[PDB]
Amino acid sequence: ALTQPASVSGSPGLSITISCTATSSDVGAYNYVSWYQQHPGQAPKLMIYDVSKRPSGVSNRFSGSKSANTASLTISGLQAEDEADYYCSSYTTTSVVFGGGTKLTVLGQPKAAPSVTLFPPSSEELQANKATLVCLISDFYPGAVTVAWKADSSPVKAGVETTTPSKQSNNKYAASSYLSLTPEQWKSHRSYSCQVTHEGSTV
Amino acid sequence: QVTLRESGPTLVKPKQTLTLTCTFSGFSLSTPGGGVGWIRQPPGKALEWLALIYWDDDKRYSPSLKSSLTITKDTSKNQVVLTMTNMDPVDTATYYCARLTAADTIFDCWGQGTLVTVSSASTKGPSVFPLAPSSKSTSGGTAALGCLVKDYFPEPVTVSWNSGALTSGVHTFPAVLQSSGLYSLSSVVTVPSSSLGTQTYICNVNHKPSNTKVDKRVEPKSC
Amino acid sequence: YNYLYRLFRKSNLKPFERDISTEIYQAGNKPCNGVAGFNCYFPLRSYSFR
Repeated sequence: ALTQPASVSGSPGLSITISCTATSSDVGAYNYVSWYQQHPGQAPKLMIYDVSKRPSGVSNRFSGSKSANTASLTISGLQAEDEADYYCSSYTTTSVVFGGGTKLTVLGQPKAAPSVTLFPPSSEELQANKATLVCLISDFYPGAVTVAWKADSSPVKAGVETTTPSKQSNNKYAASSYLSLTPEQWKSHRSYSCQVTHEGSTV
Repeated sequence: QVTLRESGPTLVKPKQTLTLTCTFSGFSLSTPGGGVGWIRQPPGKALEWLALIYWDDDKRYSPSLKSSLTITKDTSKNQVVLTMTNMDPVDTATYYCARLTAADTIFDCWGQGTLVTVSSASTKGPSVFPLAPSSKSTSGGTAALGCLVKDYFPEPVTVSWNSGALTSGVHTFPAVLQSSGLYSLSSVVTVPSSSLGTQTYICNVNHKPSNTKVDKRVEPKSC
Repeated sequence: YNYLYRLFRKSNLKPFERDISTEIYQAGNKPCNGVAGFNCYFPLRSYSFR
């Protein structure tokens, strides 16, 4: 098949390269090799096919070549809207391999703070015993948060852990808070305050 | 240009035969060197080729899977249909059908993606209950209101507050899998407290596998 | 210190090219003129022939 680097880092403005090795290359002469780009939540679009040439609609930032048997993707001028998974694909003797993945992490951005939003539950699900209070937070760069749902008691989460990257347009990692509030214990809970801890600024 | 849209039932019973189609428009399949294939993408994995058809009725399949993958062409109505048997709970992935223009351009134009999650569970009725933007959300900056659609096994479901207009604002974050084996979305809109009490807001749940579209709103409450 | 050699250059030198100009190297989202900036650096260096 085709092996690709797992994690690749790049400073904004510099250039990084990918490696599409042989790994028992039954591809033969390795004539054609196409690279794709798949952002989280969208469909993979072709960026460069036939590395000696480039398709229409792609800027000169994307370029590639193949010295001996390894295809490399030279991406110059990194920006915030470039963190996506790349895949090198060729034609084998009996199939069309797509290789592995390559995640690009462009560092050099200010650490954002997550805003807490505790939406009060409407008076429609409480009559049906479905207390599902939400403390949805988002807009943070690191991506490591730990909510501390507690009504002046031991902080517990009970399902808040979801591991959602959510690489939206602002390129900020989002979160998803969901509470397991007991429908019968809703009267005992005064307000069920919500506290979220962030990376670095744990307070 | 080339528009590759998919269709078919996303949720089905296990150990059956899928009927995932690929309606292509904007080109003719009879061009020399053309063809439409299929690519699988498991959640948290890489791409993998399954099948591919050509302009001369040639049906190429993956060497690993040849007893189930059966592709056919319907250029009379321009609808490529793919059929696969022996559905196991390992094939749950988002399928893509891309056009192969030539050998050098390997799958230039792709589709949009249709997740087929079929392991054990059937469809579940979604419970739509919007979160009322009370004084807590109003005084706390933006009074973000969000419908609490939950208790549904199929993952693909779209929501949009006041469909047609207000394209931005809605968060639309991925659902969370709790211990009940179901999903839940709480997409809130970023519309501030300027004018939200006298208007109407419906997130327009589009739980297509369940064939249910409940549009409802809420009023500001008092804690 | 009478021999200076270039160390930081954006692109590879083409066949038979003499870069007589000396402009401070560039960087990311910042217009470094090239006074004392750390992010930027002088293109030429200084050999220490001892």
